[PDB]
Amino acid sequence: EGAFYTREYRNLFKEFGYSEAEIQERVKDTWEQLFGDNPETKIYYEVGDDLGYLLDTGNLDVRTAGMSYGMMMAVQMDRKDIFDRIWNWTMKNMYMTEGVHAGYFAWSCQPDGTKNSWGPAPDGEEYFALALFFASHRWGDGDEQPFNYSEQARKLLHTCVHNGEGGPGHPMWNRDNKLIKFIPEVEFSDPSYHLPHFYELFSLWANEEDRVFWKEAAEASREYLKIACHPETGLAPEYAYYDGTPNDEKGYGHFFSDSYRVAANIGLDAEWFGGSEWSAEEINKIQAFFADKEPEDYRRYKIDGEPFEEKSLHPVGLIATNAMGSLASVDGPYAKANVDLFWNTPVRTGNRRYYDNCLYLFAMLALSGNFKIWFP
Ligand SMILES: O[C@@H]1[C@@H](O)[C@H](O[C@@H]2CO[C@@H](O)[C@H](O)[C@H]2O)OC[C@H]1O
Ligand code: NI
Repeated sequence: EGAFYTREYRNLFKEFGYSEAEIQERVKDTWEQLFGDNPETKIYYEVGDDLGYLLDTGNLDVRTAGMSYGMMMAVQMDRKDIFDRIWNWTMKNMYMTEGVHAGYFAWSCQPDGTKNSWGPAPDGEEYFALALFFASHRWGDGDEQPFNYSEQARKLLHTCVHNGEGGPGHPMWNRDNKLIKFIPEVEFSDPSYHLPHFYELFSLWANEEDRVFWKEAAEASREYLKIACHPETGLAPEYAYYDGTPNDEKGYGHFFSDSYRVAANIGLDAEWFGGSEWSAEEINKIQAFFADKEPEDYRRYKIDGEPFEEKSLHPVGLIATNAMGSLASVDGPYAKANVDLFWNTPVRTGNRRYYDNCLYLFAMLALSGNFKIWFP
């Protein structure tokens, strides 16, 4: 049974032989390298006394996926000061009140707050919502907007499900198949965006009128991942049609950056809501695929395993996600090896560090039993 039921989180690092003291130190150090004043590794920057943001170092912009990740990291680390700085920046510069996507958050902004687009990114919205629910549960709702956390979360999820009903807007989930979309105006998805474990919680905390829907979305996403992951390699494409096959119209039909999160998501869902034969086998497939491959040689791969000459742009992130996936197959043949590889991998430096480091901290929290569900 998952932690949702037992309220006990597996410390896989400890189960694999690492000492409690060294694990505590490593988690704290990872956080400090990302959120502290460590120039070469940091991804979080503070502005004034009430603002802050996470910088996509590779694209030199601020993204909702990153900001929502930051809020989730902050609430897991019990750092309301950082959570509020990020959420404040998000509401001030990213929330849209005009255009067809009013009610959603502009997905990319410049560091000064200027919006680079008026289009949103569903994976950002879903993380904002759960992070907000967790904030409400750990610290209680604030007296002034936008710090009335739980209300903000329910409001956002209302839009995600009902936008378009009486307006030109579009929902972020297809109402018929209950699957999250890549973006509001298209009819295809992105495997890495599927968070059934998040939807399970939304079915308990979202507006009551949508709780049944969220339970159905959780089930739909679990079934979707089964048809999206290659049967032999376990690799999932970045973008995929609702039928599960890759959408490579613009080059996103292979195993690359977005895809890495699938293994991590499967690992967290297993830890929170229980393991499954499919999940264990899926993680075993992915880890088996990388068992004989060196990180320095990781490439972009077709989901069937065929390698491209192009190297992985975020190999550290790949390592982190594969290790986090071990939570779904603790007795897997490569589970220990993956966790050890991750432990032996330093936080990334350089201009492409942002994505790797976000995945790195999530894996550090999950593998140490610190990526928890915060109940009311
Ligand atoms: O085309 C845009 C997408 O690229 C964008 O998706 C983001 C890309 O970076 C990923 O790391 C994020 O997870 C994802 O949100 O969404 C908006 C869309 O217009
Ligand atoms: Ni030490």
